[PDB]
Amino acid sequence: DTKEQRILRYVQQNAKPGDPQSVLEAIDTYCTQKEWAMNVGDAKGQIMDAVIREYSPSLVLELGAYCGYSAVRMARLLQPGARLLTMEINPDCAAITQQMLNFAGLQDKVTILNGASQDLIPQLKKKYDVDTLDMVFLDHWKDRYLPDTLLLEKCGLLRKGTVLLADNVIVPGTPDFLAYVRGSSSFECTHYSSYLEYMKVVDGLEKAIYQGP
Ligand SMILES: Nc1ncnc2c1ncn2[C@@H]1O[C@H](CSCC[C@H](N)C(=O)O)[C@@H](O)[C@H]1O
Ligand SMILES: O=c1[nH]cnc2c(O)cc(-c3ccc(F)cc3)c(-c3ccc(F)cc3)c12
Ligand SMILES: [Cl-]
Ligand SMILES: [Mg+2]
Repeated sequence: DTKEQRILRYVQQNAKPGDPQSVLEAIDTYCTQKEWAMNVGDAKGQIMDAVIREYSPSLVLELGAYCGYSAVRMARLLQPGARLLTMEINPDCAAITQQMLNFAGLQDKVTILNGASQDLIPQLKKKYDVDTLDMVFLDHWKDRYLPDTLLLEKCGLLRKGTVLLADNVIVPGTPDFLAYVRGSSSFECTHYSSYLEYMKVVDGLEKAIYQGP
């Protein structure tokens, strides 16, 4: 088995079905005590929770699902009827994520899409019936942050006030994306310093609020 399967089995055996908080706690315990993994983690996850609660988004897009940690974290705070779409290129991870969300009781709130973000984003409107997005969580691969931001704009998926929240802008770092949003009048940007998941290493999140064309 893989590390990702081990994390899923740990949750299934150490959390309560239907209890998203217990799922997060189990993942964080496994990843602290047994095997590190690239979940957003609790430190940065607390900042994400504060953002989600501020904005109460009705439609969230996540780029990069992995094992479902961030999807559980965000979906547990959504209001009735609000929805998360998450894109994941790795089919094994997509299957873990679906199972993780089912265990957590959040499957009615989330649609896990299996493919590359750059291929799926242009299909959101016609195929997935999206008008505009309220929030985007960027957490897939550093070199895709800038091109997929520009693609979201091209496709008419951002509106005035859409919140982009980007992980890992310090480690590994996303210098092109940061330079771009911080220099563009189309974004209002805030940096939230924190720590790399499970590590005493500085990292951070960037919030970039779209201001229209
Ligand atoms: N272009 C792309 N489109 C979709 N998923 C991608 C991608 N490039 C990488 N990924 C996926 O992005 C994930 C990064 S890890 C995601 C962690 C998750 N947000 C959490 O915090 O729990 C991996 O599972 C990887 O397969
Ligand atoms: O790619 C990532 N996507 C989404 N979130 C990630 C994250 O939160 C952390 C890391 C990360 C891994 C190892 C490390 F020492 C420091 C940071 C990565 C990542 C970076 C470079 C890599 F080569 C492979 C993984 C990702
Ligand atoms: Cl952490
Ligand atoms: Mg990350």
